[PDB]
Amino acid sequence: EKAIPKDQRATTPYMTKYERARILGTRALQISMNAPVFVDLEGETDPLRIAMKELAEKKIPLVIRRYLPDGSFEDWSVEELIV
Amino acid sequence: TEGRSRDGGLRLGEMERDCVIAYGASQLLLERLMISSDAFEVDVCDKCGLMGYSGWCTTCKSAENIIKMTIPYAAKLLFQELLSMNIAPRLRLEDIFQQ
Amino acid sequence: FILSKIADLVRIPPDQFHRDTISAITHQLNNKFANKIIPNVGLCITIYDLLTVEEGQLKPGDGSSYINVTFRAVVFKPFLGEIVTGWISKCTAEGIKVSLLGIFDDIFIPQNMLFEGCYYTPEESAWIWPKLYFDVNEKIRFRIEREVFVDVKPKSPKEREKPPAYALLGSCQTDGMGLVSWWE
Amino acid sequence: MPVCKNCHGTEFERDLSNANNDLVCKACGVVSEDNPIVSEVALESREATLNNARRKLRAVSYALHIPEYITDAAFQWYKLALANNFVQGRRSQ
Amino acid sequence: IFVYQNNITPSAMKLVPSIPPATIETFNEAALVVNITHHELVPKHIRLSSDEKRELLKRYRLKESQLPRIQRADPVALYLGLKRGEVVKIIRKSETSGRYASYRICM
Amino acid sequence: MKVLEERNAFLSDYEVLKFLTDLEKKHLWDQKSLAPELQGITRNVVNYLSINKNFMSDESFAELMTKLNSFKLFKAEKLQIVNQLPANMVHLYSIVEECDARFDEKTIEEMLEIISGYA
Amino acid sequence: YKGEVLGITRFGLSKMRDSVLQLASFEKTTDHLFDAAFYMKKDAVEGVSECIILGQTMSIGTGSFKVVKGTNISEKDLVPKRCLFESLSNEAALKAN
Amino acid sequence: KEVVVSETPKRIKGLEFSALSAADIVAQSEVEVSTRDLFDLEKDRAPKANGALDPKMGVSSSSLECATCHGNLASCHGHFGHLKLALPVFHIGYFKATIQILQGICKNCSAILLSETDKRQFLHELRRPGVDNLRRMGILKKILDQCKKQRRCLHCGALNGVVKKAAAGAGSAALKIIHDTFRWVGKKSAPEKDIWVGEWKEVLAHNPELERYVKRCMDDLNPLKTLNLFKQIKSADCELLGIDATVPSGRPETYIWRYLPAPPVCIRPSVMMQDSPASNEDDLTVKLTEIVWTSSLIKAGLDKGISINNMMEHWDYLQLTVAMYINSDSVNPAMLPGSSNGGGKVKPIRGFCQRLKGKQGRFRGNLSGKRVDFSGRTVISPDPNLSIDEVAVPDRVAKVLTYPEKVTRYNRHKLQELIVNGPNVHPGANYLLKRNEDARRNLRYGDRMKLAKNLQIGDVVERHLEDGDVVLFNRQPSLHRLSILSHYAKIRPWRTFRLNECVCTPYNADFDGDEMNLHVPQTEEARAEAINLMGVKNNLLTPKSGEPIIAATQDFITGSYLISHKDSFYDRATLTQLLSMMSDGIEHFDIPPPAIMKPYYLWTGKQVFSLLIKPNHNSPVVINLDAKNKVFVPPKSKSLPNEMSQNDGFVIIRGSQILSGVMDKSVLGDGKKHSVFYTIL
Amino acid sequence: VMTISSLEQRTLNPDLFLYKELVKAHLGERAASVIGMLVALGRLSVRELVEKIDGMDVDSVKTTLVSLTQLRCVKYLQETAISGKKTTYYYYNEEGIHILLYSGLIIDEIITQMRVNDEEEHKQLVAEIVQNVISLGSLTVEDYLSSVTSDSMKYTISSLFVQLCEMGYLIQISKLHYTPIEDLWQFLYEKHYKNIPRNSPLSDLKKRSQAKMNAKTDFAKIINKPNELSQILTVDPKTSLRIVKPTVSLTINLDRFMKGRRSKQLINLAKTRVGSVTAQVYKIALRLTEQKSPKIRDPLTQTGLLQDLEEAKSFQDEAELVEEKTPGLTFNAIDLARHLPSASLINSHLKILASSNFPFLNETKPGVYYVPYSKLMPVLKSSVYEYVIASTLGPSAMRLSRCIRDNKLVSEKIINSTALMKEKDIRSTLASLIRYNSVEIQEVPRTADRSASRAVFLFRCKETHSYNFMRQNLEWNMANLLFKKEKLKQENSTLLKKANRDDLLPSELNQLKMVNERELNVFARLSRLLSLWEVFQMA
Ligand SMILES: [Zn+2]
Ligand SMILES: [Zn+2]
Ligand SMILES: [Zn+2]
Ligand SMILES: [Zn+2]
Repeated sequence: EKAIPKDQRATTPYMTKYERARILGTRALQISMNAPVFVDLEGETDPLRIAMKELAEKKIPLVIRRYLPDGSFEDWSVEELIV
Repeated sequence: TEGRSRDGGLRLGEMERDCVIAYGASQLLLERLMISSDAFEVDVCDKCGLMGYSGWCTTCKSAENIIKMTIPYAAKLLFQELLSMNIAPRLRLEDIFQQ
Repeated sequence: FILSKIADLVRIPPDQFHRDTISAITHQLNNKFANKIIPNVGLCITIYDLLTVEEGQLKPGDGSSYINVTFRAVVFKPFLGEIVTGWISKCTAEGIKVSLLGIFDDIFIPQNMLFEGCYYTPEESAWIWPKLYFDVNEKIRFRIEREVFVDVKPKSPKEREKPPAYALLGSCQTDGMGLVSWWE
Repeated sequence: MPVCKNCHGTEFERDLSNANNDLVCKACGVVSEDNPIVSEVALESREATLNNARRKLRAVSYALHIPEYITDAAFQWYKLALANNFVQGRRSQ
Repeated sequence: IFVYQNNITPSAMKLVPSIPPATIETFNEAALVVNITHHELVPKHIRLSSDEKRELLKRYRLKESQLPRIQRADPVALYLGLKRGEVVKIIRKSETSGRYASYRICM
Repeated sequence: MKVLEERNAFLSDYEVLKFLTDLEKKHLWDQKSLAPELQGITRNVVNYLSINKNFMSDESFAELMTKLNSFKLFKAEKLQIVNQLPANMVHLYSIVEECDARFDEKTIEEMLEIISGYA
Repeated sequence: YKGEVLGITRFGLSKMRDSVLQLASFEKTTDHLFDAAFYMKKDAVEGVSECIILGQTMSIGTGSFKVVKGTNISEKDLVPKRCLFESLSNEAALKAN
Repeated sequence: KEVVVSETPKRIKGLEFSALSAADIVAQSEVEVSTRDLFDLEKDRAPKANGALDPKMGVSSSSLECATCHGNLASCHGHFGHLKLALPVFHIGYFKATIQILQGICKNCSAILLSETDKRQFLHELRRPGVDNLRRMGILKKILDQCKKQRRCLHCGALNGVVKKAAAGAGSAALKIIHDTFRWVGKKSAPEKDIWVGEWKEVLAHNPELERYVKRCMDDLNPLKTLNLFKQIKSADCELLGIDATVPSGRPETYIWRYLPAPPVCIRPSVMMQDSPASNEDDLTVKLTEIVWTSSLIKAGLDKGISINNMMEHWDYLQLTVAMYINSDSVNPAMLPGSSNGGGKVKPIRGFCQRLKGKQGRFRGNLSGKRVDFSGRTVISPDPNLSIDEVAVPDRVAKVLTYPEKVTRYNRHKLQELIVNGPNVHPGANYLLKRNEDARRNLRYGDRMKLAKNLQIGDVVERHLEDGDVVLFNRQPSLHRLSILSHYAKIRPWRTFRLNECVCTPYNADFDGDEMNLHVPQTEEARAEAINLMGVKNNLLTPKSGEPIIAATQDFITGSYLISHKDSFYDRATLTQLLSMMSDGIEHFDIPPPAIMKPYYLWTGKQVFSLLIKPNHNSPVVINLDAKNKVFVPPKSKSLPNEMSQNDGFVIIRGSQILSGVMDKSVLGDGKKHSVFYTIL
Repeated sequence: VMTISSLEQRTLNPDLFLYKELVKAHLGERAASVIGMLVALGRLSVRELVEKIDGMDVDSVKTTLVSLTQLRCVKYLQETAISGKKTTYYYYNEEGIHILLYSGLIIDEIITQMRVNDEEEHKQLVAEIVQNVISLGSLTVEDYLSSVTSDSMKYTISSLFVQLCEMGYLIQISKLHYTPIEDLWQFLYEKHYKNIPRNSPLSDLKKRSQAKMNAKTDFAKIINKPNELSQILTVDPKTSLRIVKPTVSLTINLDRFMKGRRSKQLINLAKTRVGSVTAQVYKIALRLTEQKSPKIRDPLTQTGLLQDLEEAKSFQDEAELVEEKTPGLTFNAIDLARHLPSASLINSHLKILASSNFPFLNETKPGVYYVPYSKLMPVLKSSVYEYVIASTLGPSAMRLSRCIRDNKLVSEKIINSTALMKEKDIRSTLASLIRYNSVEIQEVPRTADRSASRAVFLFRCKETHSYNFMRQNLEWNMANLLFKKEKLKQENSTLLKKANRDDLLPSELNQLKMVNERELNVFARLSRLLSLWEVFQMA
């Protein structure tokens, strides 16, 4: 009942529909707190939209963690994952 | 408060509230039925869970084991309602991080 | 003095994410401890080492970063009886309350093993032995014996200092003690 | 009554424009309280005699078509009139 | 295993379950006329070996309990004579998708 | 938060002062950069630690063990010798159990010549 | 789901669900609370109509997975350091014992 | 100094229910209400010395401090109060449970009356690790009547019988309980009954009045005697009945009232003082403040005077009262009320169980149904020109409906400017909150300007609203998953909520006079939750049928039809202007070859509508499809393809050009799988 | 609030609240907390304990549990299911804390055997003996006498030799000695239903009473096996005198202490209604018969079997004759001048037996001077309550309660006549009596569906209750008191370690006298209670 090792993973490699949500929201919120922005920021502004702008580039540095029912945990890197 | 005249605010009914569940939004509820309506800090006591003001648990005089956390004021009002009537929603607590 | 291992959950705000992680962990830890005293052990000095930091788990409500770690930070924990430098600070009739410049005032050595023959006079010696009086702001070798951990944060709302949370005690059972030039 | 926690001015104004109803100082513009909480919606010889005297009193009142108002002023005189026990042994009328 | 004719006395169930190591199975005569497992709606059930459970539970990482429950003293139960802690693999053929299967534990 | 090993590693001050001074050099280096609140204790810490050395070395710590490993000092005075009292006469006798007792002449004396090797 | 066919009414809605607040969010709200606390029901909070009460997050949808940021560090900097305070002072206690 | 401060974020895991003990109450509240009521009329209007109201219990108006934790209505959550009560009044809440706990114990020696290891069997059955709540209750349903059918108790030697809950429903008897000597059958010897008749021989023969006329009452249990009885088995079984005793609660004795918990003032706020002395009471403030009275009656009573007859009916009135305090139930058991009565027959005396309970009460209509903040309500009106997934919002509710923003590093040269506008003009802000967490600064006094010249990083401003702010939008009684949607808001003049007609169908929006609800979110991550997940574009379909629920309706169909009408034609000027109007500007159109050539030039409607789909050559939309609009007319059956028909036909599209047939609902028409605005998606 | 009447510790804890202090106060920490769980939740198993206590499994439970067993504070029953394995389970040893709770009184057991050497080293000797025998557990004269010095006269140094028997002192305790009496009845319930020569399903009566009689008659020798067994008492080795078996471990008998202390309370009751001469006579009259009678011993199976509204009579009438005939042979018939200081001719002075009349003794076999018991002892105990509600509520209370004694269910209208006093008193001294229960209430609906005022009220006694919650006396100061002993200790706790190794300061000597008089109150206060306790809990 620990983190499943890197190679073997059982889950869809696609995003969920909800993943795209909380990734933006959380990321956008971290942008509104003064965090460095990795994508080149074009002349636009406001926290949420530059996050979308960033997820076009897969430059988000987060790891999404999936708990199966038993609590067998799980990991995926946002870069590693396909829209 | 209610309607026009007095002052603003609108209704989210259980008939409606369910809607956002289907979409699956957690954060929209916690913004909605929590942050934006009654945002409230209750000080509770881990040991023998009950509420309390500032530092004291007051059922067990401690000023030690209290933990500050937030909760809908309707929910507290539901406790002080209950606990008035004889019944005791004791709150067992655990930390979020690290299991 | 010594070095010890503690584990704690630490919060880095989004600001420092440019700065390297381990430095931010260090900075926040010093912000949390520094002078502050961890109870029933005795006060820290600063973070010394660091180790086994792992993937940090954030919370839905906020979105700052939360990483729980463990390490060894330098604390002040001497052994029991110890002859050590210091001087009387604020005292009237009892065993002298010594301090040490730039640490704390909480070392209090009462008079029990302190030499019996003495006389007290409103001057600067508390008690004068047959060998004599000493003076505040002086190199003074005094032994340590026991320590009192007290917490005492029982604020009863309508009471709106007594901070001996960590205090040490000893006495002078041998010569050269209370004035260093008696020995040497 | 209270003082600004910053400007230390005593002049407070409750802005009714935008349906906040905040209380603020005209000095530094800090608010005192937001969220303007508002409300909405035995055995005695003296209770018997008194309320009985609002009965008998109000009786003779609208008989004369006097203001019902004045009755309350008179009644309380009767109250003070009982305080000296002047009202005990005479004809109630 | 034997069958009733008409009456079931509560004296029969008073002590029905005498034998600890062995047991009874009791039916009404009328209760068996058409064979229920063979009927139409009731799909084919498979009693899976007691070891095969462990396999199953390790597939989905399911503990016990927390499975679809079949009540005991059920006509399909009785026909297949399930006991405590036994698991049946049901093949339900329903034309929306096709033939698929799901599991149930006897309680 | 939760504490694991309280009594853990007994740390006397040899390079500890030097190392704290090193971390200090990393941020702003105490008083003079002219040519966080953490600064408050450091100048304090280095204070009480510096005065006895005046009123230091690196290898002398490794030099210190050699003949000192031969004594009965256990772990207590064996650290204490580094700092308090000039390893002389009754000073060293004032601490450890059975200090003079069995072992006397070379044991109380060699502390003087070895402490002269550093202090 | 359970063995016997049931559900959806105020009676059948007490079937599995142990949550006393949702069975108390529905009907008979009084005696669910009383008769509940009499038997001293434990009542874990896993639900949804449950969690919206206490205002904590939800176990479905967006609330299905904790999200984590990579802390991005290697053990190379994590090795401790001392020049042995202990080991040198050790050998004074290693004899006459 | 300064010991380290440590905390860890916690969330609720489970709610342990229990009754409070008899002790824990008085171990809680600050002050006994006790005393009397009176609410001290003298000096101040009801300064409330001690008594039911009390400054150190809580407060009501924002006037005076709270004593224990003061600071008025801001920080005082209320405190409790504990009403001392003479004699152990019975309890209506746990009542029917008390009929169990008492149902299942012999009435003499009060040992659990099921016996031996059988009782242990009931135990071993419970603790089996996989037992759920339902299993529990069922097992209790067994263990209970298993002891019913017992007759004589095990080691007491005495017998017992049914306990019937005397009468029903009135409140006269409803709180009185009875068990009796039963199953005697009269032919067998009952030595007990022999004692029983011999008892009355000293009454009837003495006092013949009572005689046998009113008789056969057997006995009852004085709710006093029933706790003297509950005090027996103080361990042993316990849970066999249903109560874990590791004694946090300490057994089945607190079930019946002893110290009655007075609720805070903030639960029972005195109504506004209003003009003139009497402020309206607020329920609980009158009931228990009477319970104090009847209590201190029975305390001064039973002390010296009264009588065993004139004792009880008071005490009965006590349990009937407090029952009416936590419930309604019993209504008028031929009683009428006492001090502070009226008596014009005021029905809804119930103050408590119901405010918690039903219809739109607390629990549902209030806590789960919370009325919300940052909203708006308005009549609607169509706006075709506005795109989908926007809601035109009237600027006059945009001034007063604000969104929070944390200005950081990217926002300044907007926001340090956005303040200087001030709250009056639209593209601006009103409230401002510094990082120093004071309270906040309304923009009221003045400054700004030299105020905006600071605006540190972590500071918070509140924008009015702009184009692009994500706003979720609700309509009516909401039939299904599509009511709540979310739109990029765009600000316009006049006043009304303008959506695009295409989205009327999810709302089943009729226009006419119906009203809406406009909800902005607040926290930065609820936004990205809204437009991204709950927004229009991705929710373009329906949850149940996987079928397009937003499309052209009414004008859009028919107008499209009239362009699609095979009869129609156009010309390069007219067409050019159409193919423009379709997109207000902004686009590069490549005109395809005209349908017919020679006797002028023309372009058939299937083209001017076809280019709608693939305006550019770079618009990466390539379709193809067949369909059937309605009123399809079967062709000459010799012709197999239905495309050729008496009129129109299949709509068959290839290479994103329309080929045959008119369109007319169906293909663009909201609710058939095969469809254009479906297939494109 | 104010903590002086101490509510937190003051109500929700009856019964057990005693023990959880005793084992705490008298043993402490982990050793205590188990028994609290045991008594509270009843039957329990080794592993299952730690599911709750949070007591660091198979460490304390092992240590603490067997530690209790050595002091026999727990009951111990193990068996295996039919499925397999094996398992134990535990109960709290009957009273057994009874032993601890009495203690120095069980030391006062010396006074019976105090004869021969009177207030000698012999006193201090046997004192040390018994006070050690309770402290350890079962003892052996071999291993204890081994711990005792050799090379002195062993039957003398340890002179309690034939005196090891008497009534009290010791019995070899093994196995079936301490097992739940109930469950040993259930075990003996085998061999009878379990063993039937597969005869017929007909007439469970032959299956029952036969089995029960066999159960009963086999049960008899089960308790009489410990009663006395000669292979202990009889042993007379060479160069020696008659001794117990020095090998087997023997333990303090509780019931002969029970018996003997009960005799004292009868000496008190009679010490009222007769004269000091006749009293003292009766005081030595039991001393011959104080051995045999069961007191608390015979009801026995009355715990552990369902009664029968028929057969329970066959139990009670069995108790009616039990001590009367055959044990009557052991009882007073002709006895002469046991000690005594009346003088000169002692015979007619012995004829004083007839002076005993009410409400005890005063029967015999027709004309031999004898006292019945098997009728008397049972028909006696029912009287003993008496006072215990005189200073309590005031004397004016008794007579009306006492009045409610003779007649029954009697309305206060004719109470006002039968007893005598104005209303103003009767209302209080009754109401003041009813809150403390006893009298209880009856009522009848009078022209009512169910109503208060229009009805009429009656009273009663129902003595089971009235006796029963007088066991509040148990939780009363046998708990609160003993705690007021405990919380006192922490004041001088820092002094206690000093006074331990002392055998300084004037104020230390002052609080010495303070805490000492304090103590001498708390325990003598206890004995005052316990003397009032012995009645209710048993007999
Ligand atoms: Zn607490
Ligand atoms: Zn101000
Ligand atoms: Zn307060
Ligand atoms: Zn009974």
